[PDB]
Amino acid sequence: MQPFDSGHDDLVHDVVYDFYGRHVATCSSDQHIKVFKLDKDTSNWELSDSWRAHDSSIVAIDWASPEYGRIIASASYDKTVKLWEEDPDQEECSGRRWNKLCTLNDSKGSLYSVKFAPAHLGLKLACLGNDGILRLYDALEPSDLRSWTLTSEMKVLSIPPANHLQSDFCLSWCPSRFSPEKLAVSALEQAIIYQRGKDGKLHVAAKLPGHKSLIRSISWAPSIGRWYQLIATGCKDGRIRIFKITEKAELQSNLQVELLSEHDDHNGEVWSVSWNLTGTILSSAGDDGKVRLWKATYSNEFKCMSVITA
Amino acid sequence: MQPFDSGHDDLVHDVVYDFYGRHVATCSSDQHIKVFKLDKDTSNWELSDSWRAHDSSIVAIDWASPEYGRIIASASYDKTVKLWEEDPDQEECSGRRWNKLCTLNDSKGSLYSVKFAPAHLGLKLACLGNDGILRLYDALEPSDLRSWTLTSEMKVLSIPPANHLQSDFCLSWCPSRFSPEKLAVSALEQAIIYQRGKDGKLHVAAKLPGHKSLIRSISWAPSIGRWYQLIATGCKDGRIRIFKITEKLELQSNLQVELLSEHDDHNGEVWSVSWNLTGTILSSAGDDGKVRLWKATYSNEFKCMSVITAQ
Amino acid sequence: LLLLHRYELFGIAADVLKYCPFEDIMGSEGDQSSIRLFCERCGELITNESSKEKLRAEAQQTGNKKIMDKFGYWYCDSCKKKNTSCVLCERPLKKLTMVILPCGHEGHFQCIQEWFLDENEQECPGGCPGVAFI
Amino acid sequence: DVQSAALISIFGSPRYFRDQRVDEWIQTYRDMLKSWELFSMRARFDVLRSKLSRTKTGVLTADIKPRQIYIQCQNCKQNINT
Ligand SMILES: [Zn+2]
Ligand SMILES: [Zn+2]
Ligand SMILES: [Zn+2]
Ligand SMILES: [Zn+2]
Repeated sequence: MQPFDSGHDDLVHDVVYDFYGRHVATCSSDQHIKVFKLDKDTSNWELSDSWRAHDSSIVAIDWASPEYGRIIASASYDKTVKLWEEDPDQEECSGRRWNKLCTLNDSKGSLYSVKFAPAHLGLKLACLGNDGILRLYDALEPSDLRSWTLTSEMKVLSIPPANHLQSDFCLSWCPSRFSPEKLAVSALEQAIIYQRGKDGKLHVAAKLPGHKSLIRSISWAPSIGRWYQLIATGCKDGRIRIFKITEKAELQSNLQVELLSEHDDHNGEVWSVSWNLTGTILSSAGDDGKVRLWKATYSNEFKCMSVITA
Repeated sequence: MQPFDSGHDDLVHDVVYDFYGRHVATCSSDQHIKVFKLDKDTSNWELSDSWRAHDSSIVAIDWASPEYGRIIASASYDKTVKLWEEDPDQEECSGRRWNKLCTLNDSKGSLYSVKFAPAHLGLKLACLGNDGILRLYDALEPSDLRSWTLTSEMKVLSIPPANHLQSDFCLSWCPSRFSPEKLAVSALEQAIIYQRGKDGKLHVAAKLPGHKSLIRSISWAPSIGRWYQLIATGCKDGRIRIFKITEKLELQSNLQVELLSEHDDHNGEVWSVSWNLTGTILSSAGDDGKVRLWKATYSNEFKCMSVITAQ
Repeated sequence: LLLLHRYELFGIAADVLKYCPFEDIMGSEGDQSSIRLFCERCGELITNESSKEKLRAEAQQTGNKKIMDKFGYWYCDSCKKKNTSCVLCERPLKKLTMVILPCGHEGHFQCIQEWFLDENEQECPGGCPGVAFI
Repeated sequence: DVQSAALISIFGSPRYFRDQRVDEWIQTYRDMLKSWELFSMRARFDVLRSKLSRTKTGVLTADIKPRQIYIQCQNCKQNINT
């Protein structure tokens, strides 16, 4: 383990890799976005740019597909999503290396999660805040990447939560070019899979059962070529639920969800859950201070292999 | 650069460079065209290919512009002009490296001179031989190089001669890009300048006086910024005549021919004359095997600078 | 200019010809290095009149002329094509290309030079049977 | 092991039949090769897929990359690649 200081003056909220795995973007509550590049020679993380982004705390950022250029989304609590494009004709560590493209002033609530759709669906976005409204923003005009149009507006929650009650939201797209467009949307205690229908509008497709408490993280496993998809969920309970999905009104394919496993090893709240490139190693963080690594056995049962204390 | 020996078995009649000054092509009397390229290493000439072209002695050659490809036109005594194009597919010095495009078999007498027009006229070919008529061939479509149409046919002589063997017809184009088209004809002993009029047909522009014997060569001077243009003519007597041509804007411009010099340092017959690219340094051939360089002095006349003789 | 072209000095000839106050020195057709493309998905000609008009209006309003740098021929305004991708790295390509001739595929200078010189591979890096070697 | 699955499948899957699973494995391996920045190996995989898709007659069956250049002619003002 080699710890490197990101340099923020407050709590680092979200860290995301790029597609090539050599750039990391860190957002924080100090109203800053920092992009770190992995040097090939020194093999140490070094800062590329650090610029003020929002007027409130940034909680979710995402890299775009590398075939659409280098675009970083940024969803903060000031009801804005800002899209940032790199112009390489600027000096590093200056604040002008990443140029602003567009502000999405349509969300009436503090945004929690932002996600890009896979590259075969176009340059799409997915926003979710405490207003309970799922918004999809496309990029229709190819001449300028500043005219982003809202296309799908689906309501996840009937009424927004009060300010004193906590809430958490998370999103996960479907990394499958050979399956129709799917979207895993995590409400307060609900997990909904949304599928693109024949009419061009999203519809409710399946619901993941369980989840007696707040869902803290959702993650769709990469389809390496298997016939069943995997969704990993980390709840406010100690459960790392892994859902096995088999795909076969106005929907191109009906899909069935069966719970594959349920692990209580963390003894707390599973804050984050993630997947590998091939869907073989899961990583789960919890209140025990330990990050557990899960791999499937021969009998399709996930068993912990390493525990990393901190 | 050092002198080199060709494989020709007879007399070389016309040697003409390409545009870029690295490809040279020699046409000879033993029915062979040998093309040599200047190698970058050691600055020596190397052979590219050697193919027989015609059934008689080839007396004229002229490269085309490199924008239209590596085109070589040869004129011989067989009343035909053939165009040849290089092929990088075939191996060097194999003999199949060059290919015919079109045979200009539209002549009754043996053709003497073939010359390529300036590039702002398109791909245009000038032919003049024993028939006493100047033939202009145009590429109306420069996309295909095997199509050639005769467009202008002007009778430069009043009558066909009797002693057809004792004749020499020479051509030279005018490299002025923005002047109207000017072509030089030396038919038997009279030198005629031809300008293109508003009717689209060639007309006699001006006549060079003098020329008491057969004009064996003619060369126009590239006028880089001068208000006057120069013509170098070479006669059978050995006299090199440099004419001064002033152009002032039925033709749309009149030409005033004024003789500027006449030199007889060649004790023989001036076969060829040439200009360098500045239009200043003039070189002349002769029957004595000597090469004389002529440069303009402080006055308006020209004087010899060196006599390059071969031993 | 023809004397400069006779030697191997072409960049100097380009510098001379670019700022020449006489507008009809070499040729009268205007643009002879201009290349027009049809789209790879719809087949219409890439002229991009709508994008050029909108960017000209925007640059007229905002004053700065850097907005007109967004105009290009790497996108189609009729079929809404996003971008043209490199054949080796599949990244967006906007400013300079290196077209492989017999198959018609794009490429960065570094990508195409890497594949055709560093790797010593004689095939097109996009799955093409025609050997466009070297 | 989608890498070995794809590199075995390309030895005669589109040459003899057509199933969606082989195309899924091929696309997944190509995306992984892009993610590891192995563009040269992706290109070698593409040319191997093109070479191993030659039928008995000789007709290629691989879904090759489509053309990106359609030059318009200066004189006739039409497509040079129709
Ligand atoms: Zn199009
Ligand atoms: Zn590239
Ligand atoms: Zn290709
Ligand atoms: Zn055409």
